Amino acid sequence: IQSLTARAPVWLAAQDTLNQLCEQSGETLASSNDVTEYMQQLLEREREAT
Amino acid sequence: EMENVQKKLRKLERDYYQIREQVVSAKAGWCAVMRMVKDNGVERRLHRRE
Amino acid sequence: TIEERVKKIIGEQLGVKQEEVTNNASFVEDLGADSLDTVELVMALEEEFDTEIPDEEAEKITTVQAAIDYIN
Amino acid sequence: SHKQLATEQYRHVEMARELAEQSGASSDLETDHQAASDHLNLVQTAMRQ
Repeated sequence: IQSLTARAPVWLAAQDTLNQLCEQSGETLASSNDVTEYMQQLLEREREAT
Repeated sequence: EMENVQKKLRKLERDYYQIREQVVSAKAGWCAVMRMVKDNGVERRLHRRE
Repeated sequence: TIEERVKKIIGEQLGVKQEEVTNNASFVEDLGADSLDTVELVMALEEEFDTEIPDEEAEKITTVQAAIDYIN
Repeated sequence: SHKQLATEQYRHVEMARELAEQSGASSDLETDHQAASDHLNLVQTAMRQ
């Protein structure tokens, strides 16, 4: 319980930022690799719009 | 000795009674606030769960 | 009648109106009241009737109807 | 603590009941021992005669 309690607030802050970020986008993220692939799609849209 | 513990039980019972009124009266107001807050504030803006 | 107490208090403790509660439903999941909210509801019922309900009996009120079954 | 106190009171009443019986037995024994002391003195008296 002490370990979990020490860990909790950081995880909660991270989750709030993540939810805000993915909700700001159209697609919902679920993993590190998923975030990376979304990076790549973002780059492609940059270089088309430009 | 045990009759004084009984009388201790009575004193503790009235303390419990006081606490119980506190709890119910508090919820009565929680109800109203969470009714009004549903204008999208509670979603994530006020509920800073960190 | 006297049940007007329960069917009133329940709403005042859960934000729903008097008629919203259905006897078939369950407080734990079908009314939105979590563990803390259900504890508050049962303890408010205890306060209103100036009586006592131990933990074992108190845990048997998950359904809407039970709130009157132990009362009357 | 309420139920413990109720259970401890029930036990206390039971120990109080058995001591009430021993208290009665002690008074009966005191009566028998008074007669016993009298019997010793009666025997000492008979030996002298």
